[PDB]
Amino acid sequence: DRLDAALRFQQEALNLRAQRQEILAANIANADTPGYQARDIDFASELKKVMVRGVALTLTSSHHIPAQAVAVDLLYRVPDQPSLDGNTVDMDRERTQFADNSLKYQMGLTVLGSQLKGMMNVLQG
Amino acid sequence: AIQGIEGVISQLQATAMAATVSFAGQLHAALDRISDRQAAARVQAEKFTLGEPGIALNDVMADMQKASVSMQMGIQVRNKLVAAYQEVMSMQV
Amino acid sequence: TQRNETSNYEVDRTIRHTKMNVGDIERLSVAVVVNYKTLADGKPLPLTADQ
Amino acid sequence: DLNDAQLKFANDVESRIQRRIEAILSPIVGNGNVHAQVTAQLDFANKEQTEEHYSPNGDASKATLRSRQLNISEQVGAGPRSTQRNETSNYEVDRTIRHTKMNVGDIERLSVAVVVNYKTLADGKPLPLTADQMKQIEDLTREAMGFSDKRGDTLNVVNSPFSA
Amino acid sequence: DLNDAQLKFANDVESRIQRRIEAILSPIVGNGNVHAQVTAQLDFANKEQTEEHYSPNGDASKATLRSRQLNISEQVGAGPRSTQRNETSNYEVDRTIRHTKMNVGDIERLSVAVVVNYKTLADGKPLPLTADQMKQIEDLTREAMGFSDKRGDTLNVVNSPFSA
Amino acid sequence: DLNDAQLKFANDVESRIQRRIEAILSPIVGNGNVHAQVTAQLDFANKEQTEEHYSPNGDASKATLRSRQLNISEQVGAGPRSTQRNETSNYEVDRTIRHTKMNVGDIERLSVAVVVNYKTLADGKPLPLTADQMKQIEDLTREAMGFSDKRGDTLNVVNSPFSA
Amino acid sequence: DLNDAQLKFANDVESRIQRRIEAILSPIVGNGNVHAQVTAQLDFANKEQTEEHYSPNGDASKATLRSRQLNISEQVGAGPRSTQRNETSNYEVDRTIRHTKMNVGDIERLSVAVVVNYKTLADGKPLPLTADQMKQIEDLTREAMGFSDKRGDTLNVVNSPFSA
Repeated sequence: DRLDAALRFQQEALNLRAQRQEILAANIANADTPGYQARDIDFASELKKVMVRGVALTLTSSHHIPAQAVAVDLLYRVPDQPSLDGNTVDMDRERTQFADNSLKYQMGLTVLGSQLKGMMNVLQG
Repeated sequence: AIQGIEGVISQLQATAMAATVSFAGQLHAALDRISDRQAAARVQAEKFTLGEPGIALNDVMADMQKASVSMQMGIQVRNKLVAAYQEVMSMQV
Repeated sequence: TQRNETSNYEVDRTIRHTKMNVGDIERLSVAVVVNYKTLADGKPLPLTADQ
Repeated sequence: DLNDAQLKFANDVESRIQRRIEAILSPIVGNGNVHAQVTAQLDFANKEQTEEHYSPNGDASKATLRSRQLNISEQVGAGPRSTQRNETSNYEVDRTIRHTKMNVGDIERLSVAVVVNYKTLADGKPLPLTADQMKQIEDLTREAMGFSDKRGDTLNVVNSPFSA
Repeated sequence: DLNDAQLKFANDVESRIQRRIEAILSPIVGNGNVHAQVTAQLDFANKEQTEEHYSPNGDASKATLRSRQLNISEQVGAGPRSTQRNETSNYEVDRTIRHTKMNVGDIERLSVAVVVNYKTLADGKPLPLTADQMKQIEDLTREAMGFSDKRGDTLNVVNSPFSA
Repeated sequence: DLNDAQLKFANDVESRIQRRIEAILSPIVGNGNVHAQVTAQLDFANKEQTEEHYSPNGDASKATLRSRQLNISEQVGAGPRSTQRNETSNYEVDRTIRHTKMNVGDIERLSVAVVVNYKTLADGKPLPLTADQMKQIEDLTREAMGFSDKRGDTLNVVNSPFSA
Repeated sequence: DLNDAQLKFANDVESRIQRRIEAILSPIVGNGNVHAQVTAQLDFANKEQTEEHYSPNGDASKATLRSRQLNISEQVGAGPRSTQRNETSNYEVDRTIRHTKMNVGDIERLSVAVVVNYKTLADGKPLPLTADQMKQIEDLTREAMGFSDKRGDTLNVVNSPFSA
């Protein structure tokens, strides 16, 4: 299992960037719904906690439903200015974070692709 | 069956007591690992195509690339082993 | 309210393998006949219900 | 072939039970004043059995655990209360595997017929026995035959004068 | 073949129990004034058993731990309180594996029939025994036969005059 | 085969217990004025057992630690208080593995029957013994037989005149 | 086979304990005026045990450390105070591994029966002994037998006139 371990960090960071991008897009979509509080994830803390760290039913038989077995602390963004509809989404910060997150997702893709390219180039002979 | 639980009682009774490497076995294990990785990647891609919610595209592509890398490593090891065998079996004794 | 419960169990198991013997008895019917009782005189006196 | 061996096995068992009954029935009733015959339903079927038993662990007091994750959340705003408890438990259970190979030739059901004689005194009158003596004979025969109720054993002892 | 060996084993066990009973019953009742016969239900079934036992660890006082993560959060604003406790515990448990191979030829149920004689004095009258002496004989026979209630042993001792 | 060896083993054990009882019962009661017989329920089942014991570490005073991470945060604004404690602890526990192979041929339950004679004085009258002497005989027999209550040993000593 | 060797081992141990008792009981009570017999419950079960012990390190005074990271932050604005302490500690603990192989043939429980004679003076009257002398005999026998309470040893010494 060394190929999984070597590529684990960048793949997990890429997945976290995709999740945070989904959250930021949800923030942008709800930009006008009253009473909405802007949310986000601390990337570094979540990444380290994922790297450091359900119960499916036992299909002993060969003829039964496999069934199902079925975690990021959402931190509230501190509001910049008060609004009467109680919407804490400041669009400038959200757009800056959206551009930053998209850029870092592309960088993670570039780094992971370079690692895979080097590993496949080593084996090519 | 009855045979199976006799075998399992035998296993426990040897565990209580306790408390030859073969190349064919290693090759079988490596092939099984490659097949398992490929099957997992294929299953995840199939589930993602079917609109399953808890699967992301980046994970699917990364798993497919890892399976491809593993299978390429297997192919290269097979090539080296075949070259060694054909060199050894071509002797004049 | 929402309750999601998943349980995996271990069950008792008993496998019995039986090979019936060849030559066992299925149904037995028996016919018995007894004689009368001839006393010293010689009269064939029949038996009694208790006997 | 094998059937004859099984039949001889049954005959020897029946003869030995008969002799054991006769041995105790002789001193009190007298030599020849007692006759018994035994028939035995035997077990010549090869059986193999494996039994698995799990001790119940539904009670938290006898439950053995290896890993337990208990996430508890209470966001009080009953008002806008929000309780959430996610509990995951992995248990280790007691296990008992028993493998049994039953013996071939065991006894399934034993029925025994015993007949006793009358009592001829010095005069020669065949005086029948008494109820207490009959009960004693029944108890002795039950002891000798290994009488049991799980097997389904039947015993019949009757008193009658023997023929010449 | 094997059945005959098992039967001879049973016969030897029964004969030795009989002799042990006779040995103690002889000095007090007298030579020949006591007769006993023994039948034995034996165990010729090969059994193998493996037992696993886990000590319960549901009580925090006897629970052995290897790693424990306890995240506690209390954001007081009951008002807008927010309590959150995430607890993960990995335990190490006591374990006892017992492997048992039962002996072939053990005794399952022993029933013994004993008969004693009367007492003929110097005159010659067959005087029967007393209740205390009968109880003593019963106790001695129970001791000799290895009487037990878990097995299901039955004992019957009766008093009757022996025949000529 | 093996059953006969086990039976001879039992016979030798019983005979030696009998002789040990007789040896102490002889000097006071007299030669021949005491008879004892022993039966032994033995253990011919091969058992193997492995025991694992973990010392509890739930108390912080006896808990042994290798690594401990304690993150504590208190953002006081009870007001808008915010307490957060993340504790991770890795423990090292005491461990005791015991491997036991029980001996084949151990004694499970011993029952012993002892009978003593009466006392014939110079006149010849068979005077029975006394309660104190009977208690002394019982204690001596208990000592000789290795009487124990965990095994389930039973002892019966009765006094009766020996027959001619 | 092995059972006979174990039995002979037990017989030799019992005989030597008997002789040791007799040796001290002879000079004061007299030759032949004392008889003792010993029975020994022995240990023929092979046991192997490995013990691991960790010294507790919960107290900061006896805790041995290799690396320690203590991040402390206090942003005072109780007002808008903000305290944060992140502590990580790696410990080194005392360790003691003991491997024990118990001897085969050890004594588990020893019970000894001793009987002494009376005292016949020049006249010939069998005068019994006194309480002090009996206590002395009990103490001497306890010393000779290696009496211990952990084993569960039982000793019984009674005084009675020897038979002719």
